Amino acid sequence: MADVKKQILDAYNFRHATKEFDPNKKVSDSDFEFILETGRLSPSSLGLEPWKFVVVQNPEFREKLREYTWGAQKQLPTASHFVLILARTAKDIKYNADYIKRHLKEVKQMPQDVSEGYISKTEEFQKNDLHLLESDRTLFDWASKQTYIALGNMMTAAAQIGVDSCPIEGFQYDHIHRILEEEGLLENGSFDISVMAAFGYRVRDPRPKTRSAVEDVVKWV
Amino acid sequence: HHHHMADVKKQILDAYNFRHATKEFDPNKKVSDSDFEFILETGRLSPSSLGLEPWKFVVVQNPEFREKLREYTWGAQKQLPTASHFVLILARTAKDIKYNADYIKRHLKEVKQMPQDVSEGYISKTEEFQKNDLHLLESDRTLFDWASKQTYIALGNMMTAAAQIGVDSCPIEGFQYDHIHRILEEEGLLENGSFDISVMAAFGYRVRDPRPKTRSAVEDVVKWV
Ligand SMILES: Cc1cc2nc3c(=O)[nH]c(=O)nc-3n(C[C@H](O)[C@H](O)[C@H](O)COP(=O)(O)O)c2cc1C
Ligand SMILES: Cc1cc2nc3c(=O)[nH]c(=O)nc-3n(C[C@H](O)[C@H](O)[C@H](O)COP(=O)(O)O)c2cc1C
Ligand SMILES: [Cl-]
Ligand SMILES: [Mg+2]
Ligand SMILES: [Mg+2]
Repeated sequence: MADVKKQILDAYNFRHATKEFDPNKKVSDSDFEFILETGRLSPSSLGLEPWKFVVVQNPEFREKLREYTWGAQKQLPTASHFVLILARTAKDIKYNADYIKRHLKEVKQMPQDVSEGYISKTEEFQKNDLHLLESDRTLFDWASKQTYIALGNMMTAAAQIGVDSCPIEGFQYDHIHRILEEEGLLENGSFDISVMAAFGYRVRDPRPKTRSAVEDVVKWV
Repeated sequence: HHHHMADVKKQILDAYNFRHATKEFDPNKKVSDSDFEFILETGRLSPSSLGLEPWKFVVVQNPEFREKLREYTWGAQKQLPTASHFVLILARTAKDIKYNADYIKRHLKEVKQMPQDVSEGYISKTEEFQKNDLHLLESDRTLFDWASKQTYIALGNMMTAAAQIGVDSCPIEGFQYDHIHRILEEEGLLENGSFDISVMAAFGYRVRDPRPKTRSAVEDVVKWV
């Protein structure tokens, strides 16, 4: 698979945490729809797809976010596209929530017979397997983990088509939460902010990428 | 160059459609050593918050150890025995990824090559980030789950990369934490409390094709502002 592998690893080395984008270079509609598709097609635990990708293009709303997003001071103004990745809350992804039943039926096409058992399994899984019901936050964080699959996928896919990105956690939750809630974007408590991601074209190449040695992050048994 | 661009997108989306949660692999078909090294590299090269790389990829090839895990991994009953390669993705614990931990200092100095003024500032930023920005110090588990989120980036990447080279996978959360934790602890895999289990992933070759993939319509998971 030598050619494919090289192309992919070149994209992994292309992708970096871009701090500033070219404000005059926009990702095409087609390319951005492809990036979003890699998010949409991502896998998720129990197939629940507990995410929403909010594409904030409005400059004024970006600036509202920027006040409380220390990690995106240049990324927010300059990005071609800027995404808030939301995750479902306990309201919607506790085992007995209506969202789960509707998703399994309407999206996953899971028969009613089958979903009864699947939701019973989900219940035991959340309570006793992974202890996800420890708190409402524990359960949100579980949903949020699924969103990080989508995050990783979207950034990598972007890089493979020559589009830079930057994942962003550097924000003040309390303030971002309020802003999104008041804007309506959390859908009556269905969602909360998980992670942000900018997309666009770099202005300068970065310094060489650094990572742990393979022997320090891989072990064979 | 436009056709090539379009073909890159097509081939990637084909891989996204190829990848599925494979329930059973072919026990007679192994991923090559070279192919699996590539898959691991996509994990290693993944980004992480604060660059901390708070993961370990444990490749469990030993069939007896797989079987020990199987007892307590309801979500991998056929995947454990049949997979070509099986990975336990571990995440760093509070011991190592709280702002004031030695792991962070060493990582910033030796991997990230920061001079001390820069790492001191970075660690100060990390402290405020954990305490007050994202409230990660609510509990040891809050902090662990933050490290675990980073590992899900690597999980996603590895599975997608595998699919791009025709290798099936299955992500796995369906396990009893208490028992898996003990099994890995007793084997020495958690490195004296440095790590805990985050998520599992199997790799190999399918034995049958899945049913069509289902996902939410794009208009229901994307909103423009
Ligand atoms: C983090 C995670 C954990 C999962 N755990 C299991 C599991 O234990 N066993 C399993 O068979 N499938 C597992 N799944 C697979 C999901 O059910 C599957 O990804 C989802 O329904 C979407 O289907 P697809 O991956 O075939 O596209 C898991 C998925 C993810 C992302
Ligand atoms: C979830 C996540 C959150 C991050 N938050 C920020 C951020 O707020 N601002 C920033 O400039 N970089 C941010 N980073 C980028 C990391 O510092 C960077 O990914 C890491 O040092 C590895 O470098 P690379 O991505 O350039 O390969 C974040 C990374 C991840 C994965
Ligand atoms: Cl366009
Ligand atoms: Mg246009
Ligand atoms: Mg062609």
